[PDB]
Amino acid sequence: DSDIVESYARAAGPVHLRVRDIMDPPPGCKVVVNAANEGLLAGSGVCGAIFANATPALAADCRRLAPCPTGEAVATPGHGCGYTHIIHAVAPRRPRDPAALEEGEALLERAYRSIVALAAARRWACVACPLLGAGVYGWSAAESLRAALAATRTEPAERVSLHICHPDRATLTHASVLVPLEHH
Ligand SMILES: Nc1ncnc2c1ncn2[C@@H]1O[C@H](COP(=O)(O)OP(=O)(O)OC[C@H]2O[C@@H](O)[C@H](O)[C@@H]2O)[C@@H](O)[C@H]1O
Repeated sequence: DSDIVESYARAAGPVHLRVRDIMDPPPGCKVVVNAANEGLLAGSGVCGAIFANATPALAADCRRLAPCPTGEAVATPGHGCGYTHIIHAVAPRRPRDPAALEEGEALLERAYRSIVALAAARRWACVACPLLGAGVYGWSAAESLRAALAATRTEPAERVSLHICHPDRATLTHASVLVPLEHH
């Protein structure tokens, strides 16, 4: 646990900020989150890395399940990507000029809430998760972390610990300063 920048206490469960590749499972995380699109298609970034390491049956399962509405999440088997299951969660694209912005912050928080409720229903205690929406969907790491730390305030039926993984130390340490700074 030397990769942990900070650990936050939240109703859902502890949220750990971890310097590591999403494809390098944290100890005890058998379930990973895909930062997915509504069509559940392979993309770049985290989605690319998960599909890159999986069988064709994953695309087949997604064909059966698509679309996953923005703000929602849906599970599939992992198909050899290194995890037993994948939670495909769909972040909104960041609205470029409000008021859609405040609407989109709620939808980003909802995506994280949807991950937690899903994991709780499957009795998955730990989940490895990227910073939803912080890649091509335009959010910053701090915006995505702030959303995760808000979403986890909603108490779930069973505790779920989010291990948030990003391979760049500076991105996470920076985000860990900006989150409290907003409230300062
Ligand atoms: N291997 C990786 N491991 C951990 N974090 C990663 C990795 N690759 C990217 N990240 C980071 O995770 C966050 C999410 O970035 P994206 O992967 O681009 O996901 P998102 O912004 O939500 O956009 C989703 C869209 O992009 C496609 O990958 C996906 O199919 C969908 O269309 C960003 O912080 C990104 O830098």
